[PDB]
Amino acid sequence: ARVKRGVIARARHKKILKQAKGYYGARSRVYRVAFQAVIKAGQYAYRDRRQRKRQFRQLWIARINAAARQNGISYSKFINGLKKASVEIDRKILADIAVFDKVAFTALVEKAKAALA
Amino acid sequence: PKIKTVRGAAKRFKKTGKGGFKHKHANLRHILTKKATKRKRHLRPKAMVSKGDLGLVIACLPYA
Amino acid sequence: MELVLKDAQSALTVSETTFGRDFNEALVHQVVVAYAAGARQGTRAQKTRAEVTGSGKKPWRQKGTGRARSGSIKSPIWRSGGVTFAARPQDHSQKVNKKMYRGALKSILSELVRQDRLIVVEKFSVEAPKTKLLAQKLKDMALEDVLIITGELDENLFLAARNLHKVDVRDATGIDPVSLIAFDKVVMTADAVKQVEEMLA
Amino acid sequence: MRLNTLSPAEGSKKAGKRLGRGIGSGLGKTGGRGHKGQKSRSGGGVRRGFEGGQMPLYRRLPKFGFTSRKAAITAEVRLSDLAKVEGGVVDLNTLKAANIIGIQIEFAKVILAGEVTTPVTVRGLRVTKGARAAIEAAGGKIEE
RNA sequence: GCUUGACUGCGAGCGUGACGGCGCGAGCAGGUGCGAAAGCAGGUCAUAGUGAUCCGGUGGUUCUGAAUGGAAGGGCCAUC
RNA sequence: UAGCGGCGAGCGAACGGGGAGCAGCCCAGAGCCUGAAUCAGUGUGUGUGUUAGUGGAAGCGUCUGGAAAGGCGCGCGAUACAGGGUGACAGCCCCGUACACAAAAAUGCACAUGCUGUGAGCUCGAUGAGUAGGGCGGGACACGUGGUAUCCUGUCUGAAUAUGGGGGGACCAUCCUCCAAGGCUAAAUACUCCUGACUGACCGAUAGUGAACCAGUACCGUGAGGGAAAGGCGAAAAGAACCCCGGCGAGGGGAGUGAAAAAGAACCUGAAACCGUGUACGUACAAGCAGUGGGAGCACAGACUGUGUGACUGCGUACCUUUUGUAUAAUGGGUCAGCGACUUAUAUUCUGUAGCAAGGUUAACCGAAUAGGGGAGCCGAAGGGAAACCGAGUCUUAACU
Ligand SMILES: [Mg+2]
Ligand SMILES: [Mg+2]
Ligand SMILES: [Mg+2]
Ligand SMILES: [Mg+2]
Ligand SMILES: [Mg+2]
Ligand SMILES: [Mg+2]
Ligand SMILES: [Mg+2]
Ligand SMILES: [Mg+2]
Ligand SMILES: [Mg+2]
Ligand SMILES: [Mg+2]
Ligand SMILES: [Mg+2]
Ligand SMILES: [Mg+2]
Ligand SMILES: [Mg+2]
Ligand SMILES: [Mg+2]
Ligand SMILES: [Mg+2]
Ligand SMILES: [Mg+2]
Ligand SMILES: [Mg+2]
Ligand SMILES: [Mg+2]
Ligand SMILES: [Mg+2]
Ligand SMILES: [Mg+2]
Ligand SMILES: [Mg+2]
Ligand SMILES: [Mg+2]
Ligand SMILES: [Mg+2]
Ligand SMILES: [Mg+2]
Ligand SMILES: [Mg+2]
Ligand SMILES: [Mg+2]
Ligand SMILES: [Mg+2]
Ligand SMILES: [Mg+2]
Ligand SMILES: [Mg+2]
Ligand SMILES: [Mg+2]
Ligand SMILES: [Mg+2]
Ligand SMILES: [Mg+2]
Ligand SMILES: [Mg+2]
Ligand SMILES: [Mg+2]
Ligand SMILES: [Mg+2]
Ligand SMILES: [Mg+2]
Ligand SMILES: [Mg+2]
Ligand SMILES: [Mg+2]
Ligand SMILES: [Mg+2]
Ligand SMILES: [Mg+2]
Ligand SMILES: [Mg+2]
Ligand SMILES: [Mg+2]
Ligand SMILES: [Mg+2]
Ligand SMILES: [Mg+2]
Ligand SMILES: [Mg+2]
Ligand SMILES: [Mg+2]
Ligand SMILES: [Mg+2]
Ligand SMILES: [Mg+2]
Ligand SMILES: [Mg+2]
Repeated sequence: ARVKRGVIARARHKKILKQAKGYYGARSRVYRVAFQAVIKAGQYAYRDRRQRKRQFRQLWIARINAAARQNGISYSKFINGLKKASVEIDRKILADIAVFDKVAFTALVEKAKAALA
Repeated sequence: PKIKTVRGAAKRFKKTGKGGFKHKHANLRHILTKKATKRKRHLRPKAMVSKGDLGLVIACLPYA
Repeated sequence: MELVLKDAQSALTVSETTFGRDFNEALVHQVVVAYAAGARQGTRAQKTRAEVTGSGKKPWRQKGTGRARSGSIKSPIWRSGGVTFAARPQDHSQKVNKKMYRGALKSILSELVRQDRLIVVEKFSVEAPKTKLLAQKLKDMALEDVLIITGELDENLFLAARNLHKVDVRDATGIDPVSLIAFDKVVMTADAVKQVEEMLA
Repeated sequence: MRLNTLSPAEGSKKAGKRLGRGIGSGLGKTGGRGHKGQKSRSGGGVRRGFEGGQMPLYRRLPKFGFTSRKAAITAEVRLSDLAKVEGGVVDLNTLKAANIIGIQIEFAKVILAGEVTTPVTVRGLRVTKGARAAIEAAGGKIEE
């Protein structure tokens, strides 16, 4: 029962290499290196799905701060006012509104200011 | 081939009704006059092998 | 238990234990597997690093050359070295308890009767030792893949069978569970069924 | 019921451990031997009753008794064996024929174990008190 | 002052040890000592004063005894 | 198991039982009757092998295709559908196979028979002496000198002799059993350099023999000795006439063969490392495990999404091993391809599962053979005690509350 292992071994290697397409040098050519690279990429991807959520929130906050200040109120104050006013618009949407609809954002800011004081 | 018994173990241990092993106490062989009579008396009867060394004895005596 | 016959359309009484018991699949499976194992031959052998033809001298000195440390040219991790766990000829025959074997046979027989794969007849003799005649008889009986079990040993029948690979003629003494399961239909003579009952009990 | 429809009972065949076939297997690199010791080694381990060097129990404790040769040629019979013989007389020869006692068995005792219903004549055998009473109740006879 | 409890067989039940073991123990049976008696006594105020198994030695024995009767040897108990 | 054993590690019977096979004889010796059974050689006849061989059934049409043995039709043989070939997979094309036959000659084994040697039966005897024992030293018996029986003998001794002697595990008595110091003897048992047939949950060119090949070769070594690598065009050479470039080269382009020459002998398939040519995009102000998340632009493919590239940007110090702890400046790896490590046998225990169940199961072996016989044995249904022994109890003790 001499199970020769050429076909399986090559298929396995090929799958890993294909996954490692687009990597510089032996990381896309040489299995040992490619496999190492592929595993590393997987790890990074897991990390970065989390980091992606973090990053985008950061961006939205930055944009909202810029817009609110243009309408004469800091971000923290603006958020507090909105919370007080019971406005549940999340800051992805707020950022989008700020970028594409200045009138709407201004209205929101006015609401926050009124609620605040 | 057949597993061989540890003949020393065979000499020193005998299996009981449920599958324990009785054994003769140590220390009742020589210098006795210094040993107290109560101690000697207690050592005289046979004694079951404890839980700790049961496994070792079993390994020693596969046909017991 | 009662099997109606094909040729006379007359009943034949048999034991409920033998021909009407439950199908114990696990038992039957074990017996068939055992049969297969027994049938295998098991003649092979590789060479261990002991047996591989070569000198037993150290290919190079333990230290110094910088090569990895080698001891024998016959090492299993060397090309043309021994097989690490080289095979020897071995006996794959499993034991089967007599009762277990008999029970399996009983189950198979019962299954056949239930599934209508056991056909009982009064007599299945061919006149000449001629394959053509046997084939015609089988066609007339509608049959193609079949185990013809006979009580008394018949020369014409055996010879006629010999060239039909779908057909197999056996003596009632020499039935086997794999054969019964394998053959599409099983045609037992009345004497054969009676003999089988006596054998199995 | 074809040769490709049979199957074993559930739990009959179990998976055979294969050591050293990668991480996912469970039994990975080391093969369930931990890290480098004597037990880790191929051929590794210590003989039966070895305690690092401590005088092993089978030596600590004193030898005792002797083996009786008459015990090897004695035997013990049951009332169910008094029924397992054929006839109504229980000798050594009869018991041996029955296949109850061993061939080189000079002596045998009938013990109160099981029960005897038919009347039996125990000849030239030792019989315990309970057994004797039981046999008599059955309607038997004992004689030397 | 008188004595040999520095008893023999056991021992509910505990303590302490991985185990080998080691320790405390009321009470029961037999037989004793002191006490008028109740009682106490199974060594010493307690905790060190010690060495497993094997192999032998000595004494006893209602065990065994390689055809049988013995014997040797073995076992068991005490001890070196 | 009983035993042996620094009573350690280990070694390890016998009695008795079941089988295979079963064959008993002769000389220490002379009288009788005496070529008397048996055995061996040697001629002859018969039978059956062996060493060459002979015969050996039955299929065409059509489609695809380079080619049919394949598809689809309709037939036939089969005591032959084992197997191998033939342009793809053939019971019926070829060689065979089942079955039936065959030997001038040589020879194996049977009987039958002739010749030579060989000696059967009766009565009377006789019954292996430097031997058995012993002392000393060793060795063999499961038995290590131990209480050590038995066997062998290097050394020194040394009986009795059937009115006798050996053994029965120190030794003695009784009883039982046998007759040493002289031989022969088939079968069942062991093995395979070699010959034939057949088989394989054996390998399929780094495997299987070291050796599929001109291999114990090349090569290495003074020598003993060590010891490789290396298989495949095509169905058939039909192996490329002729022309051209080139050195009357190598190599190549046509031509031709072929089903196919990106099947051209550096020949089936033809992966990966590695090296090129072409196209798209990126890249010459930019600092690090080279990815990942976000992401512009550009190119392409279709009707915006797929693909390719990735400016810029957040995060981010390989893998294994070994360690309290490794980015570690600790180990290992240049890469790829192939191979490379928890197996096997037998005992034992526990778990699952199947069978039967106070029973379960057979081993050798026999066997028209994985059937059926075979229950010799083994485990269990009773333990206690060191043992005799007792026994649902038993041991302890004079006895146990
Ligand atoms: Mg003692
Ligand atoms: Mg050497
Ligand atoms: Mg090899
Ligand atoms: Mg059988
Ligand atoms: Mg695990
Ligand atoms: Mg794990
Ligand atoms: Mg483990
Ligand atoms: Mg390691
Ligand atoms: Mg460590
Ligand atoms: Mg360890
Ligand atoms: Mg090793
Ligand atoms: Mg028996
Ligand atoms: Mg008084
Ligand atoms: Mg003191
Ligand atoms: Mg010792
Ligand atoms: Mg000694
Ligand atoms: Mg003594
Ligand atoms: Mg006696
Ligand atoms: Mg005796
Ligand atoms: Mg004695
Ligand atoms: Mg011919
Ligand atoms: Mg032909
Ligand atoms: Mg055709
Ligand atoms: Mg082809
Ligand atoms: Mg003689
Ligand atoms: Mg002598
Ligand atoms: Mg002597
Ligand atoms: Mg002698
Ligand atoms: Mg004797
Ligand atoms: Mg190849
Ligand atoms: Mg080679
Ligand atoms: Mg080669
Ligand atoms: Mg020139
Ligand atoms: Mg040319
Ligand atoms: Mg080709
Ligand atoms: Mg090629
Ligand atoms: Mg390539
Ligand atoms: Mg630039
Ligand atoms: Mg740089
Ligand atoms: Mg795109
Ligand atoms: Mg980046
Ligand atoms: Mg660690
Ligand atoms: Mg360190
Ligand atoms: Mg770190
Ligand atoms: Mg490093
Ligand atoms: Mg490493
Ligand atoms: Mg390195
Ligand atoms: Mg197991
Ligand atoms: Mg089980």
